[PDB]
Amino acid sequence: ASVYAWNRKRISNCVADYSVLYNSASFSTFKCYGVSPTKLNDLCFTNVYA
Amino acid sequence: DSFVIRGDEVRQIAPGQTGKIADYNYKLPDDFTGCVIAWNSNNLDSKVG
Amino acid sequence: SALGKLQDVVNQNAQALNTLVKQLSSNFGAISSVLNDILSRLDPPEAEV
Repeated sequence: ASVYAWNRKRISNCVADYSVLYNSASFSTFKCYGVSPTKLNDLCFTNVYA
Repeated sequence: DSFVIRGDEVRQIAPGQTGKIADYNYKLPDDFTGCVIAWNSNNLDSKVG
Repeated sequence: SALGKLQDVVNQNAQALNTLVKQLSSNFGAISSVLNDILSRLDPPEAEV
């Protein structure tokens, strides 16, 4: 989607294997604020928003 | 410590950085005391094909 | 009330303790008032700050 009409996808009731993202080489920018992605494998949340 | 990388990866040669290079190839300490120097070598390390 | 001069003392100290404990729940500019939560979210280079 265009930036002005940016899409939002809600993620809930699922297991998040963040490795697939932080082990991939397909990304040029991967910047996590207030968190480290590796630790996200040990963390739970009520919702995520992509 | 001398080596060669690609351009956009030069940013990874610094303390506290992450990525393929900083993780699996060459990792600097968070308390690094020293200099990092880098210059393009397309004329030397690149060839047709 | 006759024993106020004693009770007051106790109360004072109690406050000075409660306040102290309360000051653990603050952030002081940090992203969290807890320590393990920071250790479980950040790497040393920023958890240190």
